[PDB]
Amino acid sequence: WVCRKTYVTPRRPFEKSRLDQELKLIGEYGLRNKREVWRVKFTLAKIRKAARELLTLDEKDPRRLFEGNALLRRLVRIGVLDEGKMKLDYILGLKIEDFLERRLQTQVFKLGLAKSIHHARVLIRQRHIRVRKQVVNIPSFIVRLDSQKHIDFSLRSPYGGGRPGRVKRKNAKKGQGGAGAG
Amino acid sequence: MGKCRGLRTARKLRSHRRDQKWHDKQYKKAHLGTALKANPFGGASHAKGIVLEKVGVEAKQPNSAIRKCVRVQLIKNGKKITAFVPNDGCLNFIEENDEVLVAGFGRKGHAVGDIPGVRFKVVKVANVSLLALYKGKKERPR
Amino acid sequence: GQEYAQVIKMLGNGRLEAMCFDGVKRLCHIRGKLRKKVWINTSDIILVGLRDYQDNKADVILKYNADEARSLKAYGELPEHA
Amino acid sequence: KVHGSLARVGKVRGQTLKVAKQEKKKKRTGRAKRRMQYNRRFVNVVPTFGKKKGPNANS
RNA sequence: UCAGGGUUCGAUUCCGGAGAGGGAGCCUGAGAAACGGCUACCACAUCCAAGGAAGGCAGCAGGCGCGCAAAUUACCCACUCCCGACCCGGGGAGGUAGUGACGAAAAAUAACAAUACAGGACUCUUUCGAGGCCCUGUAAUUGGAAUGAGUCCACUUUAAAUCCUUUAACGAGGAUCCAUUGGAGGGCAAGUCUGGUCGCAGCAGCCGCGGUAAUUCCAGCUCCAAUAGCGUAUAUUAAAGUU
RNA sequence: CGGGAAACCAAAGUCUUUGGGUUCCGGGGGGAGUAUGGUUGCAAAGCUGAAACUUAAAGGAAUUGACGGAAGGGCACCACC
RNA sequence: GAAGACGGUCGAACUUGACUAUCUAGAGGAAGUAAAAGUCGUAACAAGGUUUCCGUAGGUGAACCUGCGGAAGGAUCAUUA
RNA sequence: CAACAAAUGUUUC
Repeated sequence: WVCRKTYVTPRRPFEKSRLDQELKLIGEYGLRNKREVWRVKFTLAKIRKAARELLTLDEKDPRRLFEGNALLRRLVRIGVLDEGKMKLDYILGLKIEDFLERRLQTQVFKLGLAKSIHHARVLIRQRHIRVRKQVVNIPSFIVRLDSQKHIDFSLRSPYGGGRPGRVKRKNAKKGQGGAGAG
Repeated sequence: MGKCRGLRTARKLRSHRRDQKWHDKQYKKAHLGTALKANPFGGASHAKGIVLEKVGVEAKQPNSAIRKCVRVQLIKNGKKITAFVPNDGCLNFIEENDEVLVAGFGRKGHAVGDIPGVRFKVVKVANVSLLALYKGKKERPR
Repeated sequence: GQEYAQVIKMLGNGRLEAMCFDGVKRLCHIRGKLRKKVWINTSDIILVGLRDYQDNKADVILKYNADEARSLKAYGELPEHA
Repeated sequence: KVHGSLARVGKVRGQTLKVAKQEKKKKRTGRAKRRMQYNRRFVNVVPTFGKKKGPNANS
């Protein structure tokens, strides 16, 4: 029954400069709320703290070696991070976009199959998107590397095939009952 | 540096600190259990009582108003306490022999504003929320 | 819409001893707009505010005059004895 | 030192001529509303170097 | 609660200890100073045809009292395990549903063109003027493009059900299938507003506002902030190198 | 040199680059050196020493006026002579 | 091999005093406090017209006054013989 | 050359 919080609010609350920054992030990133950003500012701070500790340790130090390499390999699987980075010295010099860039929502834009970070989120939350055998409704997801290619509309949502739409199918029978017969 | 620096002298430093902590008022309050012993509310956060009478209290200078509190006997320890009645005409809503839920100012036990010797505010009557009453979400039930 | 009053004694510092014509002596507080140029006296008519508060006390709002006092019989306030 | 009155209790609330509610619009659901904010604020929002301006201005 | 040092709590899903109204004693048994054993007194309460007689929810539900404060007088031994003569029985242990904004996770209440327009870096031109990419709104309605929230054959879940996770038939043109709660004088994010009042009512943790052009009030309008949450009170901690 | 808020300070220096030894007292201001118990005192009093409540400044230093029945001061029959 | 029963031990409980700790009623009395725009005096920020203040003692409507020894945080960092 | 009195009191501002 163990549980933990996933976000952290900023010490302080009114620093125009920070607020604007967050708003630009929501906009580019079809985000919903500040928490939506706060959640990531939080995710990142822990990663950076994880990193900083490690970087203070001796290199070759079974603890530093075994966990450093792991943090890196984890950070790379998600594309968040790259090789020269792909050492700890580089994660220290990293940022939020790099995570934010891997969510669904922005990818469904990023290859035509949405044309909007907008469209993207309503598409995702509405069941028209599988990551290869599996519908994924979590506009919040995190697309892994060799998983980038398997993202596509789903086997039945209409695009993806399958009749029309509880509203399109309404319209077909909308030209049927009146204009066909009585 | 007013404080030995011998490897040994843990006991002197440890104890000298224990001796000075007292002057901290928050600390002393806590160790003497003042909240249990002096305070009208138990060492609790809210407290309910009966209304004895309605007071129009004479706000301190340079301000000038009639304040509008009730005097309340707390059921828990028969303690007599005066409590502010906030917002416009809300006295209206509390009558003598009423019941009421009182709460602290948010001042740490220290009276608020111009309102002199009053340290508490009404929150509920009609068991029923001055706010909901003032708005007219809910009524003076009966 | 209330009665009036009649100063009996003086205290000082926003404090004055009055004697309500109705037979009620209380400590009334000068009025803010009146005090600006009004200095209640121990022998004069005045008007103090008093609402839902037992009326055991009242605050001074404005003052009155004397010469008019003879007219007060006409004010329909004071009896054939004031 | 209290004496005084309440006659006047609630005098302004009861004298303040009530106002309609009027009406109009719904403002937008979560993230969409955030989006309108970001475009109105930042895209919109081009700004001038007019030495500034405001959010809740009249003339 | 996070610099680091530290600072505070710990009854409460485990371990060790303690008790079953208060006190004391004892039987049995390998194991008990046992209370879903007994026995006395002490305090409490109950039945009675008045001589008698029977009792202990700090077990599970529920109820009174208390208070700032806390759920069903519901289903099952199938899971997990336990006990017994026991594969087979029995288990308010325990599971299972109901209540459940402690609190924590996921995150709906609407996406895309088009006209239509409103616009800006780019280019061309001496200028006027025109073109132009990137597009955002804002209506005008369109136009095709959509999904569960509800509802519901069927099916799943499971002891049997519920819900989830599953779905035929239904379910989005806004007046909605209708989002909130605080703030907009300073700190402090946001009205050099409009009506009303005139140091009145109220506001205001603090500084301070209101005494007739009130950006602090009271209301709207408008705007901000956090957002299925937000305000308020309080213990305590951070801030506090004010221990 | 350097310290300190400055006035000042060869110590009040070597203090964020914070660590030579040791001892004592203070943690906003009032309530108060008060209440209360202990102790010492012939007595007068002394030592130890709270709270309730009260309140948003108490206070320090420097700077400048205003002002003085402070010093050198001046100037004018709106001053005296 | 039971009731019962001799005497003992543990000892609940009960009755009366003592002891210690904690809490709490109270006629009235006297402080302090708020505090504050009141009454009577002028006690002591400009030498406040009696320089101020400390220790201490006596005394006074009340601020306070006064002696004896201190201090300048004073109104003198000087005295020029 | 040295030395020398004096009370109280109304408003937002």
